[PDB]
Amino acid sequence: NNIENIGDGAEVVKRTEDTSSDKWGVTQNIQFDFVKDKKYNKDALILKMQGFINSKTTYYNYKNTDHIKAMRWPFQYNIGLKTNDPNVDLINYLPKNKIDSVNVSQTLGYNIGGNFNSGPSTGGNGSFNYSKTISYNQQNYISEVEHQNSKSVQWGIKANSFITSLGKMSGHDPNLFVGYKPYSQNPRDYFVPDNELPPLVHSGFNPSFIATVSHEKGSGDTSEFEITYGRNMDVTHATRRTTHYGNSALEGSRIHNAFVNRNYTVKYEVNWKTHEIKVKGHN
Repeated sequence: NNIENIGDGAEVVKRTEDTSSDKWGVTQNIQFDFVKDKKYNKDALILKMQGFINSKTTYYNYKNTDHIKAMRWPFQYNIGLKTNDPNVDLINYLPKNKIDSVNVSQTLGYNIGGNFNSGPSTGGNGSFNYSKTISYNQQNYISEVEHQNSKSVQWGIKANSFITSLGKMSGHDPNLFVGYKPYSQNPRDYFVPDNELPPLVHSGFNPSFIATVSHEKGSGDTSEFEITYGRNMDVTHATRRTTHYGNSALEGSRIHNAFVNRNYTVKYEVNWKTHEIKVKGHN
């Protein structure tokens, strides 16, 4: 339906899937680009994983106590791709290396014969028959590949370094996001305002990741892929201790990994012969 000629007898067959979950607060917008090149001895599929993961940050009374309030927030965003097809191999993924740049912008370039290049989106690596670019912001967060093998890749985009009213804080600091004194008994009012929170905490994350897989020609028409987007959430408790003597400022405590793997997983079936992509299921 949507095919691009990429020169020298090759073409790219493009398909996009877009699926949202109100339950998980996730949109997976996936681009599936089949590279049809007679000069490359395997079938190739480039996946560009975009969409949005809501932060799902919430505020509540800890055990409905009078003076302990809680903030549930995304310590890490999860992006993962996996297959169970023995005929498929993961051949590249971007970003490949740990990266803390506020903006991550990279390009995967393809040249006839199964040649792939990873480099800056600004170029300087050469001319390609086809290319795909990723771009995402991750202010105060850091991206890393948590694991990768021939069948899967998982990234974590985690809370890293913050500028607070008390100076620099790591993503593990128990006082992170805790206010000075409550403005009211509303649980929100024990934590700093939205302007003092990064977009990844107040709003969410706009992923932009690439993975390329190869498939043995003539080995089977279909493969299943599971793509997972989600969050691992931490809880910060802020406690107001009344004293006529010391510091009555709020004190923070952290429950690290309070609600892990809150993920939306979608199973996609890829047909290497027809180029039909279909959703097989989801949670």
